Amino acid sequence: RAGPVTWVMMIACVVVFIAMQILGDQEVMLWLAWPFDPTLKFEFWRYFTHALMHFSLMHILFNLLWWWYLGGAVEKRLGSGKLIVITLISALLSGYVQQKFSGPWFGGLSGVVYALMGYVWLRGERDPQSGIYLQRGLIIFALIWIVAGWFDLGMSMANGAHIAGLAVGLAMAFVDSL
Ligand SMILES: *C(=O)C[C@@H](NC(=O)OCC(C)C)c1ccccc1
Ligand SMILES: [Cl-]
Ligand SMILES: [Cl-]
Ligand SMILES: [Cl-]
Repeated sequence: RAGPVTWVMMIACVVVFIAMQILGDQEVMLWLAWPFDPTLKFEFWRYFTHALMHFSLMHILFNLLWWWYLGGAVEKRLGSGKLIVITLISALLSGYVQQKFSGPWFGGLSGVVYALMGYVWLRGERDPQSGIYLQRGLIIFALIWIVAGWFDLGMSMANGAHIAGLAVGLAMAFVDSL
């Protein structure tokens, strides 16, 4: 079964998605979005909590599916701490890049998922003996979803923020395979 970080993230995303149905998207964004006013710059959960919001069924379904599989594998073979750090860093950097180019109204686990995909892929590529790797079939489906995002075949975050997410995963896999 999915480990505690994999699980709690899934739940938290579900709980937040429910809140968005009941209260509407904007009202939840009011509490969880990246600081959108200087008077909010010190509400520190906001530098992370944007990752918890999703805006359509597809968004959350595909995000949580990749999270469950990639995040769950990383947690199981490499431990909870590893997943936590990949998540915190990719969420911060992809959120940063996203707000820089398009403002603070966005959300979702996509940055985090790009990181995990980059992490699992490069890790297996550079260091089979780790046990971690991204199957050929999954590389293909990952590539297809990356293309969908690149050429807009409607998503919260832009290409840049997804790249920022990927860079974190590649960076960490690179570090680890030394
Ligand atoms: C974030 O990138 C939103 C995408 N997520 C997607 O499925 O990417 C998966 C790749 C493995 C990175 C999305 C998907 C469906 C609907 C909306 C947004
Ligand atoms: Cl499970
Ligand atoms: Cl997105
Ligand atoms: Cl390791």
